[PDB]
Parts: sequence; C-alpha cells; structure tokens
Amino acid sequence: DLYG
Amino acid sequence: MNIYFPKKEAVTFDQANPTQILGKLKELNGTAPEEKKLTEDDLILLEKILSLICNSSSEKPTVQQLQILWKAINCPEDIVFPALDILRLSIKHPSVNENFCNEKEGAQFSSHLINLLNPKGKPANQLLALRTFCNCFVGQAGQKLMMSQRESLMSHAIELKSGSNKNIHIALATLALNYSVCFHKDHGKAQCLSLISTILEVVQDLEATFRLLVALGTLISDDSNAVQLAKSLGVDSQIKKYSSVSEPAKVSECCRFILNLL
Amino acid sequence: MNIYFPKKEAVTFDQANPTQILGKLKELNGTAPEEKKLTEDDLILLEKILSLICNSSSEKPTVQQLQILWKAINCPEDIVFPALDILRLSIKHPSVNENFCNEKEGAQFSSHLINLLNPKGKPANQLLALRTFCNCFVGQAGQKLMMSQRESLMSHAIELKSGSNKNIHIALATLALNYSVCFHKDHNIEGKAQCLSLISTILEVVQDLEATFRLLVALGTLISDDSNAVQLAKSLGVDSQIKKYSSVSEPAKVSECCRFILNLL
Ligand SMILES: [Mg+2]
Repeated sequence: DLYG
Repeated sequence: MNIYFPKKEAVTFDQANPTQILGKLKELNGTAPEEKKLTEDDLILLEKILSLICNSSSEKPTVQQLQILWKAINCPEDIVFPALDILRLSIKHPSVNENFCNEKEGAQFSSHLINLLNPKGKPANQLLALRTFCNCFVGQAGQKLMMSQRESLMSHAIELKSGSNKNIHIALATLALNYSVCFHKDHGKAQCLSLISTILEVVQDLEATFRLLVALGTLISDDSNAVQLAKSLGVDSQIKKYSSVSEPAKVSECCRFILNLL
Repeated sequence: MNIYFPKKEAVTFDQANPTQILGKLKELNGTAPEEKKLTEDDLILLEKILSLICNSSSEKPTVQQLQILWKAINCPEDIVFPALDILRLSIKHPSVNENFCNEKEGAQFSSHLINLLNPKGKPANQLLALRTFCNCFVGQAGQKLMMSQRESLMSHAIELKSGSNKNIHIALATLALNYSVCFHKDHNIEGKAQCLSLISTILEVVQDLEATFRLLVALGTLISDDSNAVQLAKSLGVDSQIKKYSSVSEPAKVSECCRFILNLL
C-alpha cells in the first residue's frame, strides 16, 4: 500500500 | 517440532522493490524545504546502499553512506517513509546491523524509531519502523538491542494493536514472533506471553493471527517450565477458538499443535 | 553502479506454504498406483524435512529422510509436484544441496529433473523442476553441477519457450539470471554465448513483465565488464531486441534496467  | 514451530531464526521482511523506493524517495525529497532537502550527492549514496544490498555485493557499505542513511531517517515525518524502507532492507546486512545496533550507540537508533511508533504517527512510518525492528533480529547486535530495549518496544507495540491496519498488525505479530525466537533460544517468557496474548485478543487479520500462534508455539517449545506455566495459566482456553478456524488451514493446524503440548 | 545489475548471488524461490504442500502430497499419494504409494512412515519423514527447513533448524536432514525425498520425486508424474515443491525448498539447505548435487550423484539428479522439463509433460512439473534448478545455485555443489550440465540443461529449458505459462517464463528468466551470476564471476565464453541465446529466444516470446525484468537483469549481469559478451550480444541482435522495453511505463524497473543496458550495448 506504500507505493508509488 | 512440526512445520509451524519452534522457529529457530527471525522472520523477516525481505521484499525488495528498490526502483519504487528510490523513486518515491526522490519525489518526496523534492517537496522538502531547501534546508532539510537531501542533496544530489546524498541521494547517490542512498542509491549505492540499495545497489550493494540488492545485488548482494561483497563491497561493504561505507561510514559515509550510513551517516547519510541516518540523516535521511531523521527528515520531516511526512516524507521519511522511503528512507525507512531503505533502512528496513539494509538493517539485515551485518555492516549496517552492527553500525546501528551495537551496544554503545544502539540506544540512539531504537529511541529514534520508537518515536515514530507513536499512535498518532503516519501509518507508513509506524509500519516501516516495525518491519525494521523485525529485521534487525537477524544480527547479533540487533538481537542484543531488541532484548535490552524490550520494555519500551513492547509497550509501543501493544499500543498499535488498535484499529484494523492489517499490515501493521502483521508486523506486530512478527515482532512478537522474533522475540519468541530469542527466548526459545535461551534461559522473561511471561512478558513475551502477555505481549502475544494481548495482541492476539484484538487482531483480526489471519496472517497476524497465524504469526501470533507461531510465536506462542515457539515460546513454550522445549521448555518444560514454560509449557507448565502456559498450562497453569489456561492458555489452551484462550486459543481454543482458533482450532475451529477453517481458512487458512495453517491457523487451525498450528493451534492444534499448541493444544497438543498443553 | 545501478540497483539492477550485476547480481552477485543467485535469485531464489523462497516462498513456502508447507501446510498446502503437505496437504496436497498426502491427498495425491492416495490416488497413486499401489506399488508407487509412499508409506505412512515415508510421509512422516517428508514432514520432518519440511519442519527442519521451515523452522530454519541447525540440524541436518538425515540420509534416510533424503532417500525418501528421492523416492517421492520419482512417484508418478501426475502426482509428483508436491514432492518437487519440498525438494525446491530443501535444495537450498547446504546438506541437501551437497547430497543431491555432488560430483558422484549429481548427474543422476539433474537427468531426472531434466526429464521433467519435457514440454509434452505436466506444467507444474516443468515449473518446479526449473525453480529447483534455480535454487540449487545457492550451494557450491549445485553451482558446480549446473555448470557441468549447462549445455543439456539450457537446451532442454529453451524448448519450454512455446505454449508455456507466465510462471514458467519467470522461472526460465531466473535460470538464465542465475547462470549469468556464475559466468559474470568467471568468464566462460561458450557458456555466456548459450545464456545469451536463451535470453534472446525467450525475449522473442515473453510478454510477462517480471519475466522480462529478470531477463534484462540477466543480460546486464552477463555483459558487465566483458567485451566478448557484448560482442556476442550484438551478433544475436539483442541490442535492437531490447529497445521496445525503453517505453514501458509500469513497472518502471523494466525501462530503467533497459536504459542501463542500452548504455553498455
Ligand atoms: Mg511525531
């Protein structure tokens, strides 16, 4: 879910 | 011993996506005020760290690179997460583990990361700081530091059991599991048991649940005193409900092996 | 320097759900013809291997356990994939690596797995045999066996390029990658030539972007610091072949890796  | 536990080595976060990490790092750095912004030479040194780690080079990271990594993880909280991801990846490497987690200077490292575990923090920062702590157990220095700092880290972990962020919960469950590995290895367990139980009570993600059960099986394995403590306390009663869980199969199966010891 | 290549250690298949592997092994063992069925005791021993590997134990699998693993990967081709998966996980462990890949017995092991690459065979077997070969590069004995069996292994792997699934393309790409790591560290030109042939051939066919990425990493690893490998890459037209990858938006790692390679070609 971080990136990007 | 069965296919679930006791784990004899740390469970780690190894996924390597250096293009994405480096991309976001440059993008977010560009939003920093000029005083805080990492220079082009700083960014090249971080890229080099990633290269050494990702290519499995025999060339060791330099002091200069690790100093820049430290600076990078001290940047404003809104934009630190890519540098935290570089750290999460890098901290498994012996040179990096030793230079961040050694006896004399490790308290500075852990206190900084623990500051990022504040419940009002950015979830990306909380998640990556937790994953970094999970990863530092691979080294002897990281292991020593996690043990000497355990009161602080466990306290902060517990406070993140709230809500429903599955990734944070998985990282919490993995942190418990890596602690269990350490206690299994030696002879404390009572503290580790309260940690596992407190998180397990609240977490919904089945991967997190699984890793907590692996942590519990690991904690009591091959220690007659630990099994008896668990039996006396009635741990079997608190985990019985997982024995019926049908998917993933690993949850019920791991639970049935623990119940077999109790 | 770049974050893509040259890779200096093997790229491996590390993912493990022993619950599912054991589940399917036990399930399919029941369907086996009577003389080939693994016994209750054999199954206990296979579980013990998986336990040791999955828990990262400091204890070695027993020779008895390894004989049973050999027995298990010789079961009927239609039900052998769970046992191949145990082998795929186990072959990274130094004592397992040495016991299957050593100079005395290595050729028997590699020949059996090569047979499971036949494209007319079962795709789960093709995939797991390839992943197993990728994984045996982590150990000194596996590395040596892969180099000694190179001509045969790559020639048989090459034949999987047509009508194969993306997971097979990824494993083929990773096989070339792991060979590239070896040749980069020790320049063998005929080996590098065949590796470049494998890379070029799969690039002509490959559509999956992870497979594409691993082929680019392999190519970069091969041609690094080796003017002869560049020369051979040119003869095959690999330089013009990879130009389409410059315009790949997502994932960015494909075009980025390609741009570093085009700088050397
Ligand atoms: Mg704050």
